[PDB]
Amino acid sequence: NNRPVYIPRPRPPHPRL
Amino acid sequence: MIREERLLKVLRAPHVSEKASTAMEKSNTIVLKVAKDATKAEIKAAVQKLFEVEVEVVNTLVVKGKVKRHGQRIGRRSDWKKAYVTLKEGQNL
Amino acid sequence: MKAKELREKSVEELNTELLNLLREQFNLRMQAASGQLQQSHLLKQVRRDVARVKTLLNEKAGA
Amino acid sequence: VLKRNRSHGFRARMATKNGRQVLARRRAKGRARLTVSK
RNA sequence: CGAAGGUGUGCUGUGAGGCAUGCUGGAGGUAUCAGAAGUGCGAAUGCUGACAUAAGUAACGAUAAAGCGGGUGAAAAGCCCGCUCGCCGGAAGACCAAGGGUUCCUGUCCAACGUUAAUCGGGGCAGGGUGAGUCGACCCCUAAGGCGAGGCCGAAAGGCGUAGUCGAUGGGAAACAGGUUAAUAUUCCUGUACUUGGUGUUACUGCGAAGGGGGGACGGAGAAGGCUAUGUUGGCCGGGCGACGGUUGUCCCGGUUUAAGCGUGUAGGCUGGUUUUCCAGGCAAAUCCGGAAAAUCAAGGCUGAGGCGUGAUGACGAGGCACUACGGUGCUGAAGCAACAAAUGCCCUGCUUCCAGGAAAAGCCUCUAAGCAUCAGGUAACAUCAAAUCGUACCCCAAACCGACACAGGUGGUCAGGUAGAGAAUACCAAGGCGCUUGAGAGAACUCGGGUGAAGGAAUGUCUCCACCCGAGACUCAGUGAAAU
RNA sequence: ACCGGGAGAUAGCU
RNA sequence: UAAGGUGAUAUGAACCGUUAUAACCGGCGAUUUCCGAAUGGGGAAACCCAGUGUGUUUCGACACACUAUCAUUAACUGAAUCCAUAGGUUAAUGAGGCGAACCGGGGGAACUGAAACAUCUAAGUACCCCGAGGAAAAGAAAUCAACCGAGAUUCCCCCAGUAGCGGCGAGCGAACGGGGAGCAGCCCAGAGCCUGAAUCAGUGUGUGUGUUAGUGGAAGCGUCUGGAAAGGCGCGCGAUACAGGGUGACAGCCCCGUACACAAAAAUGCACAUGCUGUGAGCUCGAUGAGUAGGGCGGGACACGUGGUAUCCUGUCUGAAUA
Repeated sequence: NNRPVYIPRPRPPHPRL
Repeated sequence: MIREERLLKVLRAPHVSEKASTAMEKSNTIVLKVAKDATKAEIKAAVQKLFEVEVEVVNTLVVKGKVKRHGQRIGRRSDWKKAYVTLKEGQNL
Repeated sequence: MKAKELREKSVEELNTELLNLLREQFNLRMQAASGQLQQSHLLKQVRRDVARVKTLLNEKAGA
Repeated sequence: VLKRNRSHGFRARMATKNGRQVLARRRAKGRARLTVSK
């Protein structure tokens, strides 16, 4: 299984998540 | 004869979902991923050879890949084909 | 394990190729898809073994 | 889409030597989308 | 124990400049002498990035418009549900064409955005969803059209063009009723069946074409009727019984459905057929087509409305009821029928006439040429198998498609109701779709003062620990916050 | 008409 | 070479191996989906539709190879008339396209200068098409020169803005000659003599050289500042190696590197020897290039633009000699 996708560091105006 | 190896290769992986479970429990069908071509006769023969079960009819469909934006870069997932193999009154898995 | 099957005859190596294709490959892919597979290097090892067997078959048969 | 493909398809370009030159210039310029297609 | 760069100060020279130093800076700079510049900027309506002035002005995103009660949320006028009120209702309603690509729906949070806010969103993030013998594409044939083996022409190039080969915007094989997910359904199921074929059994025949004919086969208009979809009248069933008069009464409401196929095939028109003979031509062959003669009878077939039943003791169905984990499932099933009118829908590519005479080929059809003529070959009935592949989500007269902005404009056809009204004209309405954007300084995070504020008093709230309100500091209504200049 | 080249055409003119 | 790795964004889970088949680089091989000259046919690129021959789990349906054109060659068929020809079928050889510039050939402008503009220039330039080449073309006089002299072609500098051409305007602009890089000569048109006779083309072996992986390869410590020193101070060393990069501040002596010395199982281009197939020495004589030169008509290159205009070619009409 591959849950981890390694989300990258986003932009200063990025989705708050 | 490479018929057996082609039949082994055509099947890639099963598909698990609420709709798949409902179909299995009600209509007695198994939905599973198949090769890009995965012609009906070949997939039926592969199912018969591997699962040693009996089937009524097999119908397949093409699922277009989704376009997702990772970071600032877009990308479309590879297209995959899924087939619904309908088992007869006698099924094992 | 590269020269073990090099001296084998065509029929027996073809049978070994069929065994590798049927067992240890379909079961491994099904387990990986279902999420029950804990070790993934088996897929790579079996794929490399199948490729080696195919290469040996091509080298022997014909030319 | 049918008219676009028939009027600007690579086959239509090759049908005349001019389209072959256009394709060669496109390849030299290294444009990712050589022609219009699905 | 501090280079260049940047920020200030004091001196120095007629000047372009030079020296020393505090501060941030952080590892390069470079004395004097000689040489080249992409060698010095204040303008060329100069070019690129950024920012003030007007400009916190212009409208508020389509004149149907929303009000309230509750659920969530920290907060709700626009989020969710419900009750009211207003609109389109021949479109703003329902489908597909094209055009887009997952915008469809489940969960998740408002990173960023939505002409305010939005907890919602077609937003942002993960997971599902598109199932094709009967749908469409696909494929057989095709003209508009092209392309073009040989070749003709043509400085090269290239153009023309036969055999042919491509294609539809056309003609060809076939499906519907019901049920069915948050998202698919005619491809998911429950049945009815209908078509495509080859092979295997049965019976033998006369089979057999880049050949013959029909057929395909095609214009406008007019009476239209026999009907049907559709509606209304009755009609039975179920309820019911009436908060402001009467309303157990011809009182009120809701339903009273028809499949695809199987036949039955009727009104219809069409032209006459039944038979005997001969024979021109269609090249060729034909017995096929037809032409002419003759006796006979008027029958002949054509598809065809509708119709009946079969399908079908069809599913569905008034409904209320058992739970209602309160979204729905389940009990099932009463009536499920007659008459009228009536379609611009069928018969109908009909009929009739009108005129200039209204594509093409293939499919489909009998004889059949050669050839095969015990056979092969085909039909008839049975057997089996399979019907390749592709799209099937979603918007589709629209927020997702074409429109420079969720741009006011459009976007092919298709179904497109009831009442009054002749009028797919209007006005209002059923279902369906809607209400298509407003009003914010919050006093928020926080800061301070106070009317004051549970108690002890030294811990009058200044504190154990208090909060409502008011005065102020705190984007203001928020948005196109452009414009020439 | 548009696109690339002659072409940084020429311009007694701003 | 080898004790680190499963290429990176980009960590993680699970694994190989550490003295050798962990991993990496290289040479030789295999596979190499579809479109792409596309080549079995079609078409809207990654798509659709077939025939033929090879062998097969339910006839079911499969896997492999072939199925375009031209030119030539070989074979078999093959009308208008006997023969014949054309055409038709099978097999073999080579190409069909792409690629930045360079060569030749066939075309070929306009803007612009002359202060305008038609001759001219711009210019045989931009651009278009065809050919193979690694260079291409051309190349061994029917040349100059002047009656003194050289014997291939190409390129560079003078000759040389000279002579010349030119609405004698703008502009174009050589040739002879001298110095340099490099110098290689021959073949057929025809008979006889001796006949592998040197030089070459196509293939194996051996020697030397270079690449495709690479190996070894010297030398500084303590103290002060200071985040850490390669910086300051002290005394030492390598150097056929202070040319460069990294290393918490500027490193010869920290590492990778550099000078230098080596390395190749396998394929390689280059220079030779040794093996095989093919054309092919010299001697005697003759032959020695015909629709060509030249001329008439209109033009292009030679600086030469038709002027008194030399030379070649060009489409057309004519057109001899050959020592």
